[PDB]
Amino acid sequence: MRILVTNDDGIYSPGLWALAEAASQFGEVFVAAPDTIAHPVRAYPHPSPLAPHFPAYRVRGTPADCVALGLHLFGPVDLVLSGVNLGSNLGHEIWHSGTVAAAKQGYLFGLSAAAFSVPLNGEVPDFAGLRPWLLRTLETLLRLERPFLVNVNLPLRPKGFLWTRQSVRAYEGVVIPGEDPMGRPFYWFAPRPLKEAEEGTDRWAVAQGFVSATPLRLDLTDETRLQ
Amino acid sequence: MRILVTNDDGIYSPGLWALAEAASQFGEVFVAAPDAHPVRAYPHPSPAPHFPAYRVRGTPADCVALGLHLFGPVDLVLSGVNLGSNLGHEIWHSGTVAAAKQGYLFGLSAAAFSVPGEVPDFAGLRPWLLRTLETLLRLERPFLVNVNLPLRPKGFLWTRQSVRAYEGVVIPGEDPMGRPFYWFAPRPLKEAEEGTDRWAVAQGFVSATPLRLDLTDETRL
Amino acid sequence: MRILVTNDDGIYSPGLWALAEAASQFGEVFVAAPIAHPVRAYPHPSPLHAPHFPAYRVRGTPADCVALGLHLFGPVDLVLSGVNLGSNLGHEIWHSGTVAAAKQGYLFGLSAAAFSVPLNGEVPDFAGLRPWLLRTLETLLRLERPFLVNVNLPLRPKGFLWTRQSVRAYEGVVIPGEDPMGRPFYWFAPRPLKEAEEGTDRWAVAQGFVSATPLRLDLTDETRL
Amino acid sequence: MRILVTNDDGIYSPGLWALAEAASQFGEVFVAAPDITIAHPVRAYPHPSPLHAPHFPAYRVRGTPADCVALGLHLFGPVDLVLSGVNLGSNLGHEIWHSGTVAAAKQGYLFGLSAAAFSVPLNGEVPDFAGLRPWLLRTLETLLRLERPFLVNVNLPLRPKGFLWTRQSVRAYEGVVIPGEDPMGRPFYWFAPRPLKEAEEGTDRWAVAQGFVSATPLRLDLTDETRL
Amino acid sequence: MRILVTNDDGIYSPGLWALAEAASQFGEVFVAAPDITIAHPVRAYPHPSPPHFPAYRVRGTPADCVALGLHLFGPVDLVLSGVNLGSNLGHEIWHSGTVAAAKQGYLFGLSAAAFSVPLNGEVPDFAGLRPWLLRTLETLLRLERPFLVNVNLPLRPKGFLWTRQSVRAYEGVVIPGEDPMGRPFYWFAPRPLKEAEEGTDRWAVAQGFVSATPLRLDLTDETRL
Repeated sequence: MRILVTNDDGIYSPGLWALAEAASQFGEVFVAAPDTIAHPVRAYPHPSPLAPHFPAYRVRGTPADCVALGLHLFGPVDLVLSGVNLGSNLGHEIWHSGTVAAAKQGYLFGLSAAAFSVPLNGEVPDFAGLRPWLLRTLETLLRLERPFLVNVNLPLRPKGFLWTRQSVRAYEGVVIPGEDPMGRPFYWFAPRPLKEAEEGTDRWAVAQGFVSATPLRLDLTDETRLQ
Repeated sequence: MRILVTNDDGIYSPGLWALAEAASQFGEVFVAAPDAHPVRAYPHPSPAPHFPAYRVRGTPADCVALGLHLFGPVDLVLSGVNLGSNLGHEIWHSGTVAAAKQGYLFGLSAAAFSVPGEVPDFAGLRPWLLRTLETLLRLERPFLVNVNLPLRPKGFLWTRQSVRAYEGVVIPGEDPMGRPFYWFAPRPLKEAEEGTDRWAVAQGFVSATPLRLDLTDETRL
Repeated sequence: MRILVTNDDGIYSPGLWALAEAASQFGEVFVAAPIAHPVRAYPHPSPLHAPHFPAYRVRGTPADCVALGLHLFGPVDLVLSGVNLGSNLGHEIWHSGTVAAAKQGYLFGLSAAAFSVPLNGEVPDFAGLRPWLLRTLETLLRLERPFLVNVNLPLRPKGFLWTRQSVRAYEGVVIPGEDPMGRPFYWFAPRPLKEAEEGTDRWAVAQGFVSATPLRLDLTDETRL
Repeated sequence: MRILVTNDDGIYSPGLWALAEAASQFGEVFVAAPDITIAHPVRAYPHPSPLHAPHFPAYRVRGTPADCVALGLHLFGPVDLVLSGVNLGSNLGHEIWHSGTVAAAKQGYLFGLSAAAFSVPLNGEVPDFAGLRPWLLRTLETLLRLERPFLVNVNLPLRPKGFLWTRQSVRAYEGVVIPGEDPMGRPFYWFAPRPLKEAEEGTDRWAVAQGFVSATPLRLDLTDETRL
Repeated sequence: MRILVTNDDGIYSPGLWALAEAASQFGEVFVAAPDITIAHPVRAYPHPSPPHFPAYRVRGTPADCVALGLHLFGPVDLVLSGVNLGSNLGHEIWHSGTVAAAKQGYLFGLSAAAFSVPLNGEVPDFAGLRPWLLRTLETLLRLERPFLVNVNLPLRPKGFLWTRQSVRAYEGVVIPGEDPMGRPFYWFAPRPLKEAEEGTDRWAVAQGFVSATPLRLDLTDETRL
């Protein structure tokens, strides 16, 4: 089977290649990652970091551009994998995720797709320590009925795996007045959730040390307040 | 990360504390060494930096199981350094190797360390241990690697297992007393080929052989 | 056709003599049962119930039995080991003594097979095992040579399957507990993640089929070398 | 009378069933043979006694000979006598100490039952039990007259021609260490300890040498009352 | 005088050197430690002792070490075995490898003493037990030779005592049970009918007294002949 790997952090992200090396254990892997209506898109052959040799291309465009391009240069493709994003994509975050966007693009092109993200801010992810779980997760995903569109989040040091629904919460827009060192005032916008994530939600699962996989939908329509 | 160290020579083998100390330069170390079954274990004081230790009245596999329960999560299982080789055909019956295989069977990276008349000078081997650990720690995980360090290494080398055919030499003999017997002195048909673990250690090179778990010969299935 | 029958359960296991008799149906059977070391061996009487077999009880390892065995009854063209009183499936092969003997034979240039059966519970009826035991040797004997196969016969075979070795991952299950005298201990009882995939020795014998797995000698993982 | 029979060679050993059939002449027999102080698990599965003599209850046991004595007394309790053997190999003089056969009997004695260990010198030619049976019966008859409880070690030559009570042979030794080398040059020492005199009359070793069955009453206490 | 020192734990046991070191305080010490009567091959290997008493690691049993010990070092005036990590009291004396080595010494014509300290919990403080090892050794070295004594040192010794082996009746406690995997088995837990008695090594060690018991070689019960 043939797999297209991309992300939105760029071609030097180690999360990209971790995902590539892990995906290669299941098929021929091809890379198309962003560099840094109709429209021209430049792309250049890129040498894969030193490990198996992955045919790669750095694309002077968006991740969605990379999937498109990738499907043309490496067509045919059976699966589009986006990530591993350096940073989580959970709950309300899924909506505007670039990592997720790329995968959603492959899905719209008729392929099966998945986004992978790990929580950041603070300690760096150990992609060496995550491989076993990327594998287990990829293996699990490949048994699903095609096509599928799944959002995956992995904890820094995972202990299991769970299918999850997206965490959905209400927030209080806490705005706290403040004075900077010079003396200029500003507002500290710091939204806090009105409640802990529920069991069964992606957010809940990563907090518990579980890998999280949420099957996504493409329709944002609220069918109940429609008819 | 978190490293569990064990062996099969026991809690007082300087080879265990030489692997443990070497492993402490890469992560936090915990030790569990031998003296659906029941097992007993007792806290034990380490010789040298302080390592949480435990002596397990059981098999080496047991130490690995019991260590993951007591110190888990663990990322790497290191077994050795064994006093005595563990090359070629010998791997099969290796206790040192069987401990690491246990860590592997549990989803963890694992490595076995051994050294072959005279005794090893660990202070002098240390450099090769560190050097060897860093190398191993750069392999995709999980992994299972068999390592043999000669007394005084002069290099490193990723090797394969030496698999030689033998001739069963049996020669009638008799003890000084008078009781007769049979000498079973098997002998390899050829010499260890280049690039195999045994040949490698013979050259004075540290040997590391990734090991598989499937004993199936698919080429005939 | 000459055959050396050995084992690791020792000279009195009914499983050993059960293998010899099934083996004799295909050639002359000989017996030997338990660095350069000295090894003692003595003549041993075969159970007069079956057509006399020259046998020796060896005071050493099963590997010794095969060595001394090819010396005393040489030439031998097939070394059979078992039938072991206990299975030898999946990860168990690695350490099996029955398998080791067959292995030794192979290292010597000969073809070889190890045979095991499930114990701990009830006892194997070798009379009601003779059909499939005989059939298994017919098959084994059709293989290109030399061969090296691990065989496992369910308590009551109803079929036969060439199989792959079962390779499973485990969860290190360690349950605390205390005995009657009050003292504490730990129960180590590892349980595998997934079930035994079909086509594996463990799946075969669980379905009710004799299992036969060709074995290799190279423990190396070339895909990582 | 009830009799528990075991050994340390295994449940398939004919030395085991010979002692069982023999004991079955004096009472009901129950067998428990192989397949640490702290409490330990021990599995035991029913075993079919060979259909060549009057079938007796039996149990294969995944433990030690002593484990056997204990499970037997439990699955067959109550028992009057614990017989262990017939061990394929001798258990004379210095050898009595680390004997698995004697050990099982000692275990029975420590539970307050009379016990005896039976052995037959091996190495070379294996025993003939049809011909030992009379000697097993004769010995057993002799033992059952003893004031109970008793603890006796019995050794029978292959072709006995008499019976004799004996004391343990106690000889001095010399550690013979002669150098040698395998057929590869490699150096090694040949070590064979050997007694410095012939065994004395009245010792177990002398008896069997002469062709007499030997029987020795045993003590539990290893304390040398002399130096104390 | 000259002394041969061994044990059954191996050449790396702290107990062994804690003994060799205390032994050197009375004569030339030589250490031979571990890795049937018919002639068997034995290999020893020069081993660096950590004072400095010549040493060997012997690919053999403890007995082998006494035999080899004398042939490569001997003649010798005394054999010491230990200190064994773990006690060797009462019924235990029967199958102690520590005692068996001193025994192999006596049977060779030399005086011998086996030393032991309880474990199953905390490790011993050898450098903190030296007081009584030297004392225990002085008392013995003055004993009329040849002698054969079994010494048991409690962890925190407050004295000494010549003893008699504690010999006791037992109850074959057998309680069924089942492992976590639901399988049945029997707990066998023997327990003595009563507590040790004054004058026995088992009672003496429980009162914190170093215990020594002279041992006989003949298991014969004369009051039955």
